[PDB]
Amino acid sequence: KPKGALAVILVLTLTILVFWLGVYAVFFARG
Amino acid sequence: EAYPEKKATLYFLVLGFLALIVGSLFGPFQALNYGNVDAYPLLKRLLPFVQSYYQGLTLHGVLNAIVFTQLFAQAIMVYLPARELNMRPNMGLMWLSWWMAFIGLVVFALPLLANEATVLYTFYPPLKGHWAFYLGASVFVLSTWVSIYIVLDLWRRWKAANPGKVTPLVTYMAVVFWLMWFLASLGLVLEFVLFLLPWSFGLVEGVDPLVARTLFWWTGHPIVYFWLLPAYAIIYTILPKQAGGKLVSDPMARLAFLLFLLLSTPVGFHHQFADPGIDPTWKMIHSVLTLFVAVPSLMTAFTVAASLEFAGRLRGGRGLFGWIRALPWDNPAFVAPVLGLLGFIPGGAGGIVNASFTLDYVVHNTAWVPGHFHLQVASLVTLTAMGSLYWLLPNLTGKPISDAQRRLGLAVVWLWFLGMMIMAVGLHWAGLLNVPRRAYIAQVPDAYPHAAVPMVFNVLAGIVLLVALLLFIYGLFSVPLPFAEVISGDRRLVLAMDRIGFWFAVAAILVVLAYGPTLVQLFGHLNPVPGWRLW
Amino acid sequence: DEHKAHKAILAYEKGWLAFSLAMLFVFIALIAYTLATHTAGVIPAGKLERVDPTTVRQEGPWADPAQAVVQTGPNQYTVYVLAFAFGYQPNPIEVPQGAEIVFKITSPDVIHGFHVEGTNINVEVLPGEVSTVRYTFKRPGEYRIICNQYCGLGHQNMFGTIVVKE
Ligand code: HAS
Ligand code: HEM
Ligand SMILES: CCCCCCCC/C=C/CCCCCCCC(=O)OC[C@H](O)CO
Ligand SMILES: CCCCCCCC/C=C\CCCCCCCC(=O)OC[C@H](O)CO
Ligand SMILES: CCCCCCCC/C=C\CCCCCCCC(=O)OC[C@H](O)CO
Ligand SMILES: CCCCCCCC/C=C\CCCCCCCC(=O)OC[C@H](O)CO
Ligand SMILES: CCCCCCCC/C=C\CCCCCCCC(=O)OC[C@H](O)CO
Ligand SMILES: CCCCCCCC/C=C\CCCCCCCC(=O)OC[C@H](O)CO
Ligand SMILES: CCCCCCCC/C=C\CCCCCCCC(=O)OC[C@H](O)CO
Ligand SMILES: CCCCCCCC/C=C\CCCCCCCC(=O)OC[C@H](O)CO
Ligand code: CUA
Ligand SMILES: [Cu+2]
Repeated sequence: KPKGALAVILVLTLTILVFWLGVYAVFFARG
Repeated sequence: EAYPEKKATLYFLVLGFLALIVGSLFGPFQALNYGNVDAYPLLKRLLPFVQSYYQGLTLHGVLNAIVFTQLFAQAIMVYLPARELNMRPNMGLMWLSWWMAFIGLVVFALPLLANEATVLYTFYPPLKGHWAFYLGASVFVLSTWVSIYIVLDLWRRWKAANPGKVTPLVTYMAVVFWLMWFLASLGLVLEFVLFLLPWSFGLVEGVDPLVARTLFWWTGHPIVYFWLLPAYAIIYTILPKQAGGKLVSDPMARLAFLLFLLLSTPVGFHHQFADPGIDPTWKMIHSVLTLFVAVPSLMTAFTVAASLEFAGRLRGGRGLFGWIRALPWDNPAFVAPVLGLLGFIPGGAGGIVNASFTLDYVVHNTAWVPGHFHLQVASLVTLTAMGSLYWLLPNLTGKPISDAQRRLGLAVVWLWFLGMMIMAVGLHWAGLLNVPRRAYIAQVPDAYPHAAVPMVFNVLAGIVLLVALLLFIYGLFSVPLPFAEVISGDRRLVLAMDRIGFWFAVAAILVVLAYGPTLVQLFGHLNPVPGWRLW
Repeated sequence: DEHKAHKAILAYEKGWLAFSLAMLFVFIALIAYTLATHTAGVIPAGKLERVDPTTVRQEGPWADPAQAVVQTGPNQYTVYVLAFAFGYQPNPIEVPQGAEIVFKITSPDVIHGFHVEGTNINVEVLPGEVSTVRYTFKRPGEYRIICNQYCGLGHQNMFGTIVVKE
């Protein structure tokens, strides 16, 4: 099992999620 | 003599890095500006033809984002397939293509250097630059059509010799890529041909700004994938060797690439989410297809991470993180693309924010956007180009890279990468503070005081990248392709992906379906409006 | 060894591609949601409306800034904004809080941003088109209008003002 690659895409998912939920939040704040 | 493809490929590299150096000169000045610091008096003394921040900004975007990128794309995505097939490009065409590039470059550079075309690298009407900018640029971009022919020639010739063989990987990348690029290029060719040229020559009095934007962004997105995919080609088929491993899947690579042929072009409205006159349902559609085109990169992240891991476990690294340290951090050809790959995580991330229809209204035309795209083109693509210098320059010139030259190369890569990270923070942050892009803000210093903190980031990035650049000039002036093996384990997918004409058709139909209805309505209701010169 | 790793890497890549795809879909579902709320007002109407940038300062709704604010409903106002080099009329725009404000913004020269700071108003202004957007201001005070689309040497100093009354 490729634990290392899985880590990478883990960091990715989280980065994506923070970014996206982050800005969804700002959107409703400004709306 | 036996590879005069090297001589041409080389000419392409050198001119683009030429363009990069000249372009980037304006970078640290624009970073200090986004750190609330006006150093332009200093610039206007060293380069006294520079008349504005906005003229410098044109130079910067045009030379760095169009000229370097494309020339690099032509260097890599002609030469690599040729070496994979061990065959010779049409050297009559390959030199024609370079000259159109050089001659076109000179021809638009003149107005640029003369404050006659200080529009940005987007040249949105009614902003009206010199005819020679639009002519010059026209010829430059069409130089890639010739290149498209070269590689489809190569491919067909090979398929003649080898029917019942599937296309080889690198070349299969190159073909789907140049096919995608032709499709994608039409919007802008259309824009120049129906609109910009007639307009700047004086034939017509107006252009319709909405229709020019629309035809523009038809091209204006896939162009970034046309920047990205040379770096991808190397990251896929060379990098895994540079790290001490292999490509974990050949079809996985083809699949990513095929998805890019299908999805790079029918998405442009995500540049037009704030445009009037485009229909929101059509904006949602493009949003959907843009979330789709982020898939080949989600895919890429995995295939490539897996390949690096495989390398670092071959090289004796154990752990969750052992494999990372076990990699060749002494090889700038490994380091540079891996670093770009890192900064692409947040770059991709922000990219996915920009593509959501209503989320764009948070960030559109703020400093957020440039933050996003320096991560993508200014780092991941550029660092991939920079570090390739260390295997590619030997292979083309026969000249060796010394230890000292290798070390200087590592430093630059790292400085440039870190600079980019830091600026990226400063810029995303300022954008969230509603600081706008394309703005000479140091000149209104009391305007964005809530942005002091991310402004420090921007200054730091400014000098970090200045030093990075200074070193890179000093180093560049001082100076078998390592294709990776694929790993052992579908012929059904691989065969279907090779029905390339078929896939080309689908890509063409999708554009028709995504842009057609809206351009028909646009062409039935044109409102050309007079040009302006406000610089 | 290798035939085991190519198998495992691929078996796990498949899960990742499933997952990422679902996240993407959730995003799509979430974007859909915003489309159904009032916050979706800031999306420009899909709608072509041409005007002559040469006459817009000389005849029509844009030609008397001081009457550009017009009650069009019991709780709706339309505001005719001109975005030009380098600035906005009227200055300021005065609207009542809690009233729905239909902004009808055009330019007489080049393309301009209309990014109302502290809000989700952020629209391009194309000469010869009217951009249409909706917002209901929810707190009273001064909001600043920024131009975020390069429009010449005055770009960096082109701002405007909306005053929301209680
Ligand atoms: C070459 C450069 C470009 C790339 C690539 C790029 C990618 C994306 N973009 Fe973008 N962006 C947008 C959407 C995205 C999305 C969905 C993607 C996707 O392709 C992103 C997919 C990528 C990912 C989801 C991440 C994958 C990550 C990887 C592959 C990391 C792997 C890690 C490894 C293997 C490292 C291993 C290392 C270890 C050892 C641990 C939108 C909106 O929908 C706008 C308009 C915004 C506005 O309001 O104007 C936009 C505007 C820009 C601008 C401004 C244009 C202008 O001047 O107006 C440019 C220049 C730009 C360039 C580029 N863009 N983009
Ligand atoms: C020394 C490195 C460089 C620095 C410090 C740097 C800095 C800057 C800054 C501060 C901006 C924002 C200016 C503004 O929005 O007004 C900018 C613009 C830009 N950057 Fe660079 N950058 C550099 C290298 C690159 C590279 C290598 C690329 C291309 C691969 C690139 C592409 C662009 C483009 C396309 C724009 C936007 C131009 C426009 O909006 O019209 N930059 N950069
Ligand atoms: C080697 C590549 C990266 C190099 C490392 C980065 C160097 C940054 C220096 C930091 C020391 C701090 C010195 C700050 C003191 C001067 C600040 C100053 O004078 O402020 C500007 C003023 O506000 C305008 O008028
Ligand atoms: C390595 C390079 C770094 C990459 C660049 C990173 C800079 C920004 C990072 C994440 C943005 C996340 C979204 C920001 C919004 C979060 C703020 C928040 O929670 O705001 C809600 C509030 O209601 C509103 O007023
Ligand atoms: C591995 C290479 C990079 C991969 C990963 C890098 C991505 C960084 C993610 C988030 C950074 C920002 C942190 C989130 C910001 C916290 C929210 C905040 O600051 O609060 C806002 C509030 O309104 C105050 O004004
Ligand atoms: C403002 C933001 C600034 C933050 C910027 C930081 C972003 C990530 C930094 C480094 C990533 C490097 C990760 C992998 C480390 C490479 C070096 C290594 O692992 O060393 C091995 C050793 O040389 C035996 O060969
Ligand atoms: C030795 C190698 C690494 C050293 C790197 C230093 C660590 C990075 C932190 C700060 C540097 C940034 C200094 C920026 C120059 C002054 C900042 C500035 O202009 O501040 C404005 C202030 O908020 C109102 O006047
Ligand atoms: C709010 C949501 C929280 C998100 C937080 C991060 C989410 C996890 C990220 C990636 C998982 C990708 C891994 C999926 C792999 C499935 C396992 C698999 O396919 O296993 C095959 C093996 O052969 C067994 O039989
Ligand atoms: C594993 C089994 C599958 C389960 C996976 C389900 C994922 C659910 C994600 C989002 C739900 C969408 C809910 C939408 C509600 C958004 C409301 C909001 O955030 O906005 C409030 C604001 O006040 C308005 O004006
Ligand atoms: C690494 C990156 C870290 C970056 C950290 C992110 C900071 C986000 C800050 C604000 C988000 C929301 C901003 C929207 C401001 C709302 C204020 C408002 O609604 O009112 C203003 C109006 O002028 C009243 O009169
Ligand atoms: Cu008006 Cu920039
Ligand atoms: Cu795009």
